[PDB]
Amino acid sequence: ETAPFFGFLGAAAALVFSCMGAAYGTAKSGVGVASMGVMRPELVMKSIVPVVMAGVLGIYGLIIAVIISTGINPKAKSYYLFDGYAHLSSGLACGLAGLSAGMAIGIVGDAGVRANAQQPKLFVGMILILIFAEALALYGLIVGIILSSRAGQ
Amino acid sequence: ETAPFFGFLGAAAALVFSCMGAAYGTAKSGVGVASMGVMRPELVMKSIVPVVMAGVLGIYGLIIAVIISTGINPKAKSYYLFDGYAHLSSGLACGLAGLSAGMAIGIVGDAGVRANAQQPKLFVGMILILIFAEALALYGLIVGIILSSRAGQSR
Amino acid sequence: ETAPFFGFLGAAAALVFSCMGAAYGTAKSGVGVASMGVMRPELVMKSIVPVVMAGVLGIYGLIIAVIISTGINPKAKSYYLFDGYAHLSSGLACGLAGLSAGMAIGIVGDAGVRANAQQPKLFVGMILILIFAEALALYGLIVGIILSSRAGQSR
Amino acid sequence: ETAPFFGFLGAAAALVFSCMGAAYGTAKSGVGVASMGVMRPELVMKSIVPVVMAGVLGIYGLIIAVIISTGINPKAKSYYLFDGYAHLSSGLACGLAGLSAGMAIGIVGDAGVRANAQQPKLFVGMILILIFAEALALYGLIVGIILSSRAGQSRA
Amino acid sequence: ETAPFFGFLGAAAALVFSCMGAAYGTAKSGVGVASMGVMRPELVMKSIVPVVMAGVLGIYGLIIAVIISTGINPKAKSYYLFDGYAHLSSGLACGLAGLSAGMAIGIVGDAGVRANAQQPKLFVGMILILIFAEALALYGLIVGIILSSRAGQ
Amino acid sequence: ETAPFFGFLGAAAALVFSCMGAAYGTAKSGVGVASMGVMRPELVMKSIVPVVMAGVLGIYGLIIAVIISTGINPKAKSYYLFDGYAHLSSGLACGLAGLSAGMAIGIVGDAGVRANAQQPKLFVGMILILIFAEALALYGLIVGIILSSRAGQSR
Amino acid sequence: ETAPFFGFLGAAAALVFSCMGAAYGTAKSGVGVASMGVMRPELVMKSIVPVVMAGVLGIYGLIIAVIISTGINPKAKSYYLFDGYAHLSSGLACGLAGLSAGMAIGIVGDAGVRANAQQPKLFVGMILILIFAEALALYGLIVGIILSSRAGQSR
Amino acid sequence: TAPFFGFLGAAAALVFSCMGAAYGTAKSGVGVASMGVMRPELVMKSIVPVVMAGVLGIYGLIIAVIISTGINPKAKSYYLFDGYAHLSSGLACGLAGLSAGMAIGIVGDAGVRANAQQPKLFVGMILILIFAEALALYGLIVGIILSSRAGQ
Amino acid sequence: AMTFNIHGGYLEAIVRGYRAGLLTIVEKCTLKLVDEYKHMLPLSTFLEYITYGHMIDNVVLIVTGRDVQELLEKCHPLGMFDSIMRELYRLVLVDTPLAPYFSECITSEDLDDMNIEIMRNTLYKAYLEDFYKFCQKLGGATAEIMSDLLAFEADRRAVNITINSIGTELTRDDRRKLYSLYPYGHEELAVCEDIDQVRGVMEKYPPYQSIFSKLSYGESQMLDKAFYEEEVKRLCLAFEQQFHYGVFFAYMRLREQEIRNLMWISEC
Amino acid sequence: SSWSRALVKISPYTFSAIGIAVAIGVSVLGAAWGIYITGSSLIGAAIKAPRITSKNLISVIFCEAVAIYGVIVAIILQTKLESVPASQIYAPESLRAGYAIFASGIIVGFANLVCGLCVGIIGSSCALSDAQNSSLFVKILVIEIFGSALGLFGVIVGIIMSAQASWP
Amino acid sequence: GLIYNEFFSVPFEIFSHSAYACRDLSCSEATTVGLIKVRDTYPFGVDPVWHGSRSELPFLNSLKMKMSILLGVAQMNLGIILSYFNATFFRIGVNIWCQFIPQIIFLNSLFGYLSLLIILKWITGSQADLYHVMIYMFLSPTDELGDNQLFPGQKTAQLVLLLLAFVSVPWMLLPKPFILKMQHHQMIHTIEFVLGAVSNTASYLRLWALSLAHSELSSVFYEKVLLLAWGYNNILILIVGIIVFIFATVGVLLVMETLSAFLHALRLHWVEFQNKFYEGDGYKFSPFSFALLD
Repeated sequence: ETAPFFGFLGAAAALVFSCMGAAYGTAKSGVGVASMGVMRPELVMKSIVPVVMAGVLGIYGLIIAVIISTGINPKAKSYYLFDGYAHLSSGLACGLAGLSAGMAIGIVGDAGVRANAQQPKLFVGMILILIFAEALALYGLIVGIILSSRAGQ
Repeated sequence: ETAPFFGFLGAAAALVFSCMGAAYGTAKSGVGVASMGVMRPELVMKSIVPVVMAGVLGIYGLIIAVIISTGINPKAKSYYLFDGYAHLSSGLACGLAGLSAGMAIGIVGDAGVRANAQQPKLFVGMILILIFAEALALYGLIVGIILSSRAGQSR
Repeated sequence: ETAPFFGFLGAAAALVFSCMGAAYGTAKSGVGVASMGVMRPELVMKSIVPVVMAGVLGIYGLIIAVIISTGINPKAKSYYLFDGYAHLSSGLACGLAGLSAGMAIGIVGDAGVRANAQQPKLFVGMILILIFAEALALYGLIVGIILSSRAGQSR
Repeated sequence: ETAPFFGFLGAAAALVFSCMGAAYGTAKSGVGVASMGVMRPELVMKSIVPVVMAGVLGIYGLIIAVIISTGINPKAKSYYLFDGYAHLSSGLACGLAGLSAGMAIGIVGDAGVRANAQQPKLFVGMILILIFAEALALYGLIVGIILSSRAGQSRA
Repeated sequence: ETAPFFGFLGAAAALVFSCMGAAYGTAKSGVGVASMGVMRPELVMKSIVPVVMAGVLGIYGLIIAVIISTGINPKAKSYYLFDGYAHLSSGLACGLAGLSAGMAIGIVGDAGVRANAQQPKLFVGMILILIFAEALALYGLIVGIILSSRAGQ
Repeated sequence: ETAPFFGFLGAAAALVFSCMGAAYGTAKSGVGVASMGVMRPELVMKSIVPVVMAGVLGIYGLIIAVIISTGINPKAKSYYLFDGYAHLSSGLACGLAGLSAGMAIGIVGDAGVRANAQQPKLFVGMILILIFAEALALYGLIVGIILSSRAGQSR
Repeated sequence: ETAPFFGFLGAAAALVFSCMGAAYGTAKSGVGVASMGVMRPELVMKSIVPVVMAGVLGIYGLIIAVIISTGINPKAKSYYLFDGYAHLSSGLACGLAGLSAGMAIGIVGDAGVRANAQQPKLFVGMILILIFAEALALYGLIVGIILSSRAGQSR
Repeated sequence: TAPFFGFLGAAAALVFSCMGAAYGTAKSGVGVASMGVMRPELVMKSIVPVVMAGVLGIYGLIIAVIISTGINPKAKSYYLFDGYAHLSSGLACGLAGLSAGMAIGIVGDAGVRANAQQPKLFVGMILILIFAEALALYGLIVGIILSSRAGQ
Repeated sequence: AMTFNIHGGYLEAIVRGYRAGLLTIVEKCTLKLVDEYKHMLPLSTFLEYITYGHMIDNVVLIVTGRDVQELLEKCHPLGMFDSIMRELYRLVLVDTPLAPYFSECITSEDLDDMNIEIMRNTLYKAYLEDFYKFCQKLGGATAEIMSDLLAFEADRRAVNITINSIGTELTRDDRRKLYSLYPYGHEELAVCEDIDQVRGVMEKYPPYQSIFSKLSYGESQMLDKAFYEEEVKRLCLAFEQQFHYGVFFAYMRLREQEIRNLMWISEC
Repeated sequence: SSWSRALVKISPYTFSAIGIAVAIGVSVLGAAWGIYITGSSLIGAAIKAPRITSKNLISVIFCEAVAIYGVIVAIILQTKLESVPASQIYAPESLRAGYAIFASGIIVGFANLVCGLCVGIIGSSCALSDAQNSSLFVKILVIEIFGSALGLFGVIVGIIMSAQASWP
Repeated sequence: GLIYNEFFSVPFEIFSHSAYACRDLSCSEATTVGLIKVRDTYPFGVDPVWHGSRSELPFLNSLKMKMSILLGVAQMNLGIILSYFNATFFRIGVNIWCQFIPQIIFLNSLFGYLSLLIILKWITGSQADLYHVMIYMFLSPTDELGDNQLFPGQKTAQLVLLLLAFVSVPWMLLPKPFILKMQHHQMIHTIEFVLGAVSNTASYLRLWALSLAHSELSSVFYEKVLLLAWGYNNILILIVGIIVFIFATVGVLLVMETLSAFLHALRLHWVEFQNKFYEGDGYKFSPFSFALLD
């Protein structure tokens, strides 16, 4: 009965948490880029793309929200609490993973913006750190997809 | 019914909130005026205008409380849950508006005491902020009176 | 039924809030007068006005609470929940107004002690500020008295 | 029958939050005006724009509250469940929008008043920023007017 | 039946709050007295006036607690809720008044210790301030006694 | 049935709160003594008075707790809720009084230990202040004894 | 019945609070010991006594927990709600007393160790303070034992 | 039905124990790195206090294992007493481990600095830390005793 | 604890690396250290206070005039920043922590800041105000170091007053009224008119005991050198610099001490 | 009673799913926090000198191991799910399975968070220590590896608890 | 300790054989209507049966409280009496008759009702009073009632004592300033004396509390030792228990208890006994009798 409400709430949380995490990471990276621009403006665009990389987390959250929305329909089946609660849990897990990854990526980018300016040879290390951080987001997306798969009971 | 359990409580809370806001504003204004008078005793008498203007909140709150109290009378006519709920809402709105106006007037007067002490040219001009705050308080009181006028609308 | 609970709670809240406000005001006044007691002991004697005003506000709150308590005579007339709710609201309003007035008067006196120590010409302004602050307590007491009187209109 | 309580509470909350936002804006506006005083007393009159904006926000909040209160007609059109929840939601939305607009207007006006001394010709740009901020108040008033009757009179 | 569970609690709360206020005042009073005695041992004995007056609040609280305890006489009359609630409210009011008076007296004594140390000419003013503060405690005790007197239903 | 739970909880709370107050007082006195005795050996023993003055409160609390525990005897009298409520009230009063006395005694003892290096003429005043503060513990013990005595007379 | 769900909870809470207090004491004691021994390694051995004094509270709490655990045996007798409630009260009292004593002992020992190298008289002063503090822990343990023993009757 | 509390006890016992274990290991580790900046040889031996803190996790892990094994529903009827006892047993072990680790972290962090200053006091720091670490062992004893009360 | 990783970690690591790398040549080293400090731009307030430390002395020096134009030659950004004669003093009262207090305390301008002794008194008052402001920002272990530095400055000023400045109206009352455990127990140094009396006063603090020793060196100098030299000798404590704590002030002090040592080297 | 009955009548499937999701979420959050903590120090050291990038990467790998373990635990929990039949929606077996799943998830999440925080702090200290001296890197790495065992122990406990699932 | 009939936390053979004997109860439980019938009172100390009985706590607590009250009354009376001797020795003015007499009379009379009630309950065996109804009789400030009163004149005696106490308040404040004005600082004695009398009266219970705490600690130690000796009678276990008991006696019973008792006794002596004498000031005269050389 309330399973559709639980699923809708879970999808909303999955969208909102990922959006907030991506926004925080992007804001931190933008502040770092603005600080670094006055020193070596030639390198302002050399790290702007990893700064805006929070769009990846935003898109992942949007995809998770769309997937959660797709799976809820009375016509297909009168899904019970076992389905709505599962969808809500999958959405919440995906959103929390996205928010954590976004915050970590924002901090890492804030560090790397100054690090690359101080040492151009550290760009590869910063990229490696960013990829290691985004591994968590990839794992979270995989877990969310796996959890949402079983929700179609 | 249990109408005064909310209506009378709201009537009391209106005056309580209005008094609290007026007290905060008057305290800030008095601290500023004392500092200004210490700086110059000449401006102490002339700088009491914001302090007096902050007192309109108390009068408005007292009037609203009296109106709300007169609006509750089981002997004249039984008041339902709606009749008390509307009065409580009007009292809460009036009290919150009075508190906000009092805080704003207090901050404005605290700034204006120093502003007048420094530049006498802007002293009279600064009264626009106090006028705006008083207008906000009057608008809140009008809204509260409009809300309270629906006491007899029930049936 | 359970109306005496509400009435007693309201009276106790009124007394407690009035006492707390008076205590805060008196503490602020004493903190202010501590400096005047050494800088100019001749003017220190006249500096006890805010303490007297705070005591007056506390006395007014206590009087309102005593009136509210005296209004509860179960053996004379049964106390309906309406009367208890009205009395509790009146007590809460009186206590909140007294506490706010006491805090404002305490801050005003704390500022005015230094203000008068710097310049004796600020005594008139300090007195005016104190009177304006006490007006709020007077209005709160009047509202509480009106509410207490209206509390007996149920049937 | 308990819906009118929620409706009146929503109207009161709209008025209260609009007043709170207006006061929060006006406090910063007055602080900025006082700060700009003495340094440039000539521009005292030109600095009253944030005061006008705060007054406009308060007037809009009062108008929204009066519009909500105009729907308190229990003598006809039995309130049902919609007339309380819809009115409460509209009042809450209008009040929150007013509070946010007041905070933004106060911040922008204080910043402009403080910056009015440096590059005094930037008063037009400051007023433009203030208007772009205060447009949120009009948007919130429009939303409240839309919600004033969309879910209120369609209970049937 | 549940009236004593409120009356005894009210009496205990009255005693506890009076003791707490007395201790709060006495801490500041003793700190100021020790400071003054270190600075000027001559007036140390005469500076214990706020310290001594602090115990008056505790004495009044103990008296109110004794009166409340004597109020609960189940054998004399079946304790209805109308008496237990009134006793609890009276105790709460007395305790709150005592705590407020204790805080005010502590602040006043802390100021007055330094005031007298700088110049003993303000002893009269300090005593007057202390008396004005204790007037609140006296009013609270009177109100509590009056409220407790109404236990006759 | 549930009354003995309330009584045992009250006794336990009395003991625990008295222990906490005594511990706070003893810790404050110990910090003060450690600070003072580094300079002179006088504070080693001549100023160890608060160390036992604070433990006196803990002893009083333990005595009150033992009395309360001995008060309960289901095999001798089937305790109603009255006995449990009275025991809980007595325990709470005793524990709160013990905590307040412990805090006040600790603060005063720390101040006295700090002032020990000053003129020794203040030792008498410090002892008098400590005794006046500790009078609160005796007052609390008396209140608890009175409550325990009145506890068993339930109908 | 549901009495074990409270009795075992109280027994566990006793040990938990005792361990928390012992750890809080030991952390401060170790910090002070390291600070003292940084400059005077000779007195490090003499400064370790408060650590053991605080650790004794852990043994006391363990003994109280063992007694409480042995005091519950459904196979022996029907543990009514009174027995479980009394056991829980004893556990809570013992644990809270142990935690307070541990915190106080840790503060006092840290202060004494910091002052240990300043004067050799600290070796006696801190020992006396620690003994006076552990007296409170012993009193709490005795009270807990008495309550646990009294829990055995349950009519 | 009641077995929910019993299952929660085992999880709480490990969670609260590891919470204090990480805090103790973090403080101990930070001091070790500070000493290792200058004193090369002293840092290697000072890792024992960190190793001592990590042992507390093992003690909590074993306690959790026993609780899990005793929650067999199909073996014996897990009445409310068994669930209440297991939850109580876990609560003491988890709370005690958290406190015991916290003291070790505070003591260990100072100990690294003390050893780097005067190597003589290294024995004294170990003795105090060892005595403090006994509280976790004390908590382990209480956990076994409480868990053993699952007979009926 | 997690706030360090939340923010400020990279700056802390950079500062630690720069300090670990540390060990007209003196002028060049000072310029390099100042450039390293400037390029590093919560911790902002700490950096502002650290700069204001030497900025108080820089502003005091600039307050002259009287060959005032020579102050541009020593415009080291570490302490002589442009942002940090009553008419000019009021203008300079902004952008400095101790300036607003010195505006009232030194309102006599050159009258209370005479270049012979009263200028040193104004400098000491400004240093006391700056030390109070720095101690106000409590929350870290640097409070002990700041208190030790302020105590050393106050004790050195008191020793100088008792040695020869007593004739310059730097009496026992002036030992704390004008001459900037000391914040609570500085009264013991008001009567330390002799080197033996100075050692006896130092005996009141066992850590300060034996620090004076024979007092042939360190205490022999006037102004703020007597107990400040004790802090310089004991600066090995500052060399500890435990991690995850504010060490920017420690690094700045170490760089300043290294610059001073290089200057003292000079021609061997 | 009625409130107690309602509390006892809550659906266990919702609690089990909540715990399963929370385990993965907390593991991811702890791993990300530890990764950021290590990365700040690594970036600082690289700014000081890029010579120790290979040594620093070990801390990042160890931090990511916590996320890997959490993901594995989440996959196991997802495998542990069942069909949740309507008839046995309140059966004792279903309630026991849900409670066990929730407990295992909470334990795994808390242990992962603690291990991630400890590993992040250790790596942050170790990077600075290595920048101070490369000779101490071995001991710091050993200490970090020893501290990483908290996550492994938590995962083992969660796996042991996972055997309790018996949902029909 | 000999008076208390407790030796090393254990009773022993009193001068009599057995003060109280179980009324019948050859097989019946102790808790019964018959309970224990006393042949005669043991003169050397308390009844040996009472110490180890379940009812040990209430009877011992009541006896200790009564003894503490009586001892405090006696000490206060002695301190107040010393005032007249001090005034005569120093040939003080009429202030003794002006202030010392009311000061020594008011507190004496105020505590006299309680002391006499305690004695009468002890003497007349008025079990209708016990420890509690004595306070209950003392509780009522108003007249009338007196149903539980045991003194034949208590109905009028209480009113007379209340009137005397009320009248004594001004008599302790006026005459000394009156004599000072006639012959031409009382604020220090004013207010302070009234509260101080009650404070000193209350503080006497510290002795009873300390005695009860010492008894409880000794009982706990003895119980632990007995439990070790009975069930753990094995040689190693018995030796370990004996060592533990010795250590506990050295720590708590020997050191802590004695230190606390000494501190409490000194506090009581200064607080009350010294309050009515000494008066402070002065200095210790000492000649150059080679004191440093000595």
